[PDB]
This record gives sequence, C-alpha cells and structure tokens, in this order.
Amino acid sequence: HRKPSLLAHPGPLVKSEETVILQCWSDVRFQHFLLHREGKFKDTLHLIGEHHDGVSKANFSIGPMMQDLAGTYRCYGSVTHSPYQLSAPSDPLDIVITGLYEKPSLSAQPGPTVLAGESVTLSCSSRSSYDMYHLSREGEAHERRFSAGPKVNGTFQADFPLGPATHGGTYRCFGSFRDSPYEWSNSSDPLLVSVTGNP
Amino acid sequence: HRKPSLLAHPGPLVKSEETVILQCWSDVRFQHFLLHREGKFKDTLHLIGEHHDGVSKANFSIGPMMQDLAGTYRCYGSVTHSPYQLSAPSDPLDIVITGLYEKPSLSAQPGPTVLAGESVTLSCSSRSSYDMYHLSREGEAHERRFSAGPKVNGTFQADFPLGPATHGGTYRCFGSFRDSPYEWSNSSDPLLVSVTGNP
Repeated sequence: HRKPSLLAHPGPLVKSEETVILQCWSDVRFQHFLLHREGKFKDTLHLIGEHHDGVSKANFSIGPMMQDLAGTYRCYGSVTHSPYQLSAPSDPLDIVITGLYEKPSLSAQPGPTVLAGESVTLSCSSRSSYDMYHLSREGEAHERRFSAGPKVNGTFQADFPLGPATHGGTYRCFGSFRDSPYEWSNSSDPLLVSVTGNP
Repeated sequence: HRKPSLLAHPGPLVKSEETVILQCWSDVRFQHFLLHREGKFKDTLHLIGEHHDGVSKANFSIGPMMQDLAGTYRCYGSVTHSPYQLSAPSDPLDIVITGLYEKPSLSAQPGPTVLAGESVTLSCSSRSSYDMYHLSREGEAHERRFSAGPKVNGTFQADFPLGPATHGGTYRCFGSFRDSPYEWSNSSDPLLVSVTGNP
C-alpha cells in the first residue's frame, strides 16, 4: 500500500505572490488525496484524484505565496472502498519563500574561470547573521545547504567546495536563519563559473 | 604563478594491467612539468611540455597498473628561464586500482524502480570488513565515499541517500580498507535505477 509522490512545479523555491503547484500522484487508483502542511499554519487539503491512463493525481495549488504557507508538505492517498484507510505518507517536501531579506555575496575561488580539472569553492557571505546558506546551481538537480561561520569581520560565510570543475554554470546563494528554515532572503547576484577546456 | 591542472583519461579508477594517462597542463608556457606521486612508491617524473596553441602540456602515462602505482599525484610546472623555480602544486588527484578483492552487494531502496519524486537510498554491503564504500553513478561527474557500519549480521554496509529520484541510472559500488585507500575491490554488479515519469 505504498505512498504517493509529491512534486513541485515550477520548483520548491517560490517568490512572494508567485503561486505554485504540488502534483501528488501514484500509479495506483487512489480515489482522493490529502495534502497536509506541517509547521506554521498547520493545515490540510483534499482532492479527488483524476486518472490519466496508468496514474491517479491531485494537483494542489498553493495560492499567493506568503510566509505562512511555506513549510513541509506530505501527501496521502486513499481508494474508493475505504477512503479513510490512508496510504503511507509521501516523502516530506519543503516549499520555501525567497526574497524576504537582503541578498548575500557569492564569491568564487580560485576565481570564476578555473581551467578544467581545477577544484572550485564557491563561498558566500553577508553582514547579516544568517545561520544557513543554500547553493542553487541554475536548474541543476537540487540544492546544497550549509551552516554559516558566524562573525569574522562582521560577516558570516559558508564555503561550498564544488570539487574539480566539471562544467561551467550559474550559481546563486541564499541566506536564512534557524528561526524559520522556510523563509529565505533574496538571491545573491548570479555567478557564472566558466570551466576552460582541455584537449 | 598559478598551478597546472591534473586530469586523468579515461578516469581515476584503473583496473590492473590497464594503463592510464595523467594530462597535466596550464594555459601558460610551462617549459616542463613534474609529476610527483605521494604514498607507497614515492616517485617523481619530468616531461618537457608540448605547446598546442594557448596551452602547454605533459601527458604522463602510468604504465601497467599495480598497487604500488596507485596513490596521490600532484603536478608542477616551470618555465625556461628558471626551470628550478617550481609552480604552485596542482590539486592532488587520486589514482586508484579496482578489482583487488571480492565485489560487494548493491541493493536499492525503496526499490530500483521508484517513481519520479520518490527518494532513493542505494545501500551496499559485504561479509568482508570493508571500512569504506564508494558509489560510482555510471559516468556521472564523480564518486561519493562513505564509512561502513561494521558488524550487524556479519555484514558491513553504508547507505547512500541519493535523495528524490532525478533520472534513472546505473550505479556501482566498491569497498576498501583504511589500510590502503587506493586499493579497491571488484565492482558490485551494476544497478539500474529506473525513475518512472510524471505528466
């Protein structure tokens, strides 16, 4: 009696007003699903699942984004002859808000034009007391978080060792506080890491 | 006076007899390079760099692979009017041998056919006392290591949380001991992780 899947289109990071979709589905005939949200505004939803060949689905849309809506979501599914026998919970998915506070500074190192093979360490910071820092490589699968190294010259940074330079890329950085893990700051200005090639 | 780059074609993992190449280069006019190997058979090499437009280069070939040749390499470069004024050392690159001992067992979980969005945790093990475990996603950029969880039912495994299932893929697993970090066992039989898609 497996659990459903919880996706997020466009993606987990959402700017204010910006409204997002959380497609919960399974290859089963789940009659209807529940979308629970853990955290601040602990709330629950319900949707009768559509049934495009081989797959049931409930596309919940989290309306105009706000701080009270970002948090951990988990999805459930139940079938006709027992809609109160809930399925196993789907892997928790975090939906966050972006642009709440000042954007950080994202420096590269060695520099932003290393040659193929050279290891790179993107490292961002701020004068603000951010407790975390998130690295988003333009589109690339997912993000990477990191605990800040508080106070040094007023700044608080975190270094992200990307390892030897694979391909180029555009990375952005976000800062957040422990307080509310789903509330993030603006996006650091985009950094183009350019990997000079070899024969 | 930057350092050169050290690549490895085909790649860092080398089976016995199999002979590999370590292309060290820079966009500078390095007259000649040095290839030092740290570890077991501490040895050093020298090569006058060729000069294909915009780039000098020394392609050292580590002959018939054996345990005494695998280890940490670092590359240096010096220019004509001072070939004894060495450059900064290039990022250490590890060259390893594969197939020294029994291959491990690479199980998937939930299973090897999760749906898009579902998180996966490849987890391999062995009856042998491996202290480490390395995950190689067929071609995918690089590897990921992990400390084993010794003795449980005779076995010693390590779980690799791949996170939510991006794309499918073929993963292999290797086991090694602390003793010689460059000596690895055979490759676990290939695992095809198939990510069922969504609308």
